[PDB]
Amino acid sequence: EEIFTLQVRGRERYEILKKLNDSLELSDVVPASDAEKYR
Amino acid sequence: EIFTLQVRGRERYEILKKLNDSLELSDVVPASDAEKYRQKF
Amino acid sequence: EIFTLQVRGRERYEILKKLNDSLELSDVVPASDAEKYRQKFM
Amino acid sequence: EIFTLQVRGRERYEILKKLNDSLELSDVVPASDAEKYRQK
Ligand SMILES: [Zn+2]
Repeated sequence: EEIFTLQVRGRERYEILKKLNDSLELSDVVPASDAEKYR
Repeated sequence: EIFTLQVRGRERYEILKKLNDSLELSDVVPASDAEKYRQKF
Repeated sequence: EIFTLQVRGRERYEILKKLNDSLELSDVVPASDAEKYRQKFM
Repeated sequence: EIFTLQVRGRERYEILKKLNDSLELSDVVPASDAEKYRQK
């Protein structure tokens, strides 16, 4: 897959953005119908 | 422990809804299951 | 108009609020003005 | 300090870039100037 890079200033911001990235990754691979059941 | 956020405009709403929905999702999918879904696709 | 969002937790709320305010700022500052700030304060 | 964040896929890269550029802009715009732009 097409891989990209971002420079992030500050450690807290990196932690926040790394969490968003990982969260978005999971949402992309969980069918919406599975996701409504987990909710 | 609940707050409501005011969002001005549709484009910001969709971005911020998306992020919020995604974080909540990570709070309710089990670690082993999340891994399965990432392996699969 | 106005949309509202139910956010769970103080920490998550502060993060999404900061993001909201940052996107707002980005929308009303011209790119030309942005680069002037990015160059002079960094 | 500076960190490098790897992202897979165009969709996600664009969203995260948008957020990160936004965060950085608000680190260099004075509080006073920021509220003037919001009022304008
Ligand atoms: Zn399971």
